[PDB]
Amino acid sequence: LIPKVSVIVPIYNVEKYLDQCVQALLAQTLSDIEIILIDDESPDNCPKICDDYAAQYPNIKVIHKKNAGLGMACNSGLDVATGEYVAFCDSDDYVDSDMYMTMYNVAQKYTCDAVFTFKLYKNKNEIHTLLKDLIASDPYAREERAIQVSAKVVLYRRNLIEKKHLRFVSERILPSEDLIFNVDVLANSNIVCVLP
Amino acid sequence: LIPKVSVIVPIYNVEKYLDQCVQALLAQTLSDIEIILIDDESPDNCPKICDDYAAQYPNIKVIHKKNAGLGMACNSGLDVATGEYVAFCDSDDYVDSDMYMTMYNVAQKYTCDAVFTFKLYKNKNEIHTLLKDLIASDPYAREERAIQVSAKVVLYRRNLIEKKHLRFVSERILPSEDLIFNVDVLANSNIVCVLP
Repeated sequence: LIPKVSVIVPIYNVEKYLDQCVQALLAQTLSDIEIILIDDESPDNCPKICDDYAAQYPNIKVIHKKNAGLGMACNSGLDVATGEYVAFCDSDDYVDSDMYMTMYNVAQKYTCDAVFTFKLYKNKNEIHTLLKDLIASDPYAREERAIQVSAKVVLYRRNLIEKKHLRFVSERILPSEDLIFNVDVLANSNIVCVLP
Repeated sequence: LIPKVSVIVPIYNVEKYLDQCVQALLAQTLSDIEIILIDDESPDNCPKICDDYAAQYPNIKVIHKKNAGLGMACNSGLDVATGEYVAFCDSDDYVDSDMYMTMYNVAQKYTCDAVFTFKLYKNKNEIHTLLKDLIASDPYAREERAIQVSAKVVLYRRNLIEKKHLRFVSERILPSEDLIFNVDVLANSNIVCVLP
């Protein structure tokens, strides 16, 4: 009925990586995956490659936009996403087929609001403490947290994002847009897990 | 004898803008400026442009490096800077003739550890209050604070950076590298001011 995970892929001049990427998402072990391709006015052949996929498969949604950046692209993806969970995958990244299964199962077991990249944070208080490292004096602890919090592979409970109206800030305004979005999620969550 | 301000210029494929950039730096009203050109193994003719400038002016230092990125390039500049204050200048920016004078004076008057982008944060406690918005619930306050903290032009009290050996993380490892470095500085400062 409702997709288990919506995977949004922001696309811009990656025609040499796209196929392997979408094909890795199509090979996932987890069922009911909704794949969303956002063509941010890609100069190469990605626009047709997206149509080809949307035509050859039933779980692939596509949107062709006038160029506006990856952050805004991910947002368009979120607007059409319908899965219980949502995630972002870079064009130049072909993921391991057991990946989403692993993250989904974990998130379902502990009712997570987000699963990063073993530690479980049961309340916003424990999460808050995790975030304090970003603004305390110690550089290394801040570097460590920023790195962790900026992990590329993250699974978010979609309704937390919608309820909180969380969206990416354009990278053209904030180059650290991905980190900020992740903090938006963490500072507004209750339960969070971090995988090895 | 020691320079007032050290301007670090990370260089890569900017042959067409380098002259105007260095010249804008030479035309500054401030008297003791140390210009540090970090040739990040540029493919064009920037390496020779760099040698020609160091050979013509004694206050211009050049470092020919193996490619490693902008963050690492800034670190290389910090490794050799000697000015009382330091700043980073994008190769494609042609700066106003009195920009550094103005920030130097401002810095000297309130004994700032950093001058951004009128506000004056007198102590750690005030600066910390500022950093709190980056991790609190409200997405808007975090966005705005992150935007100002990510101001492109900032004058840093060099001794602060050296005493805490603050350094940039590679953009290749952490995209938010610029924001993180300014947070390192802020979280370790007494007195910080923002220019309107």
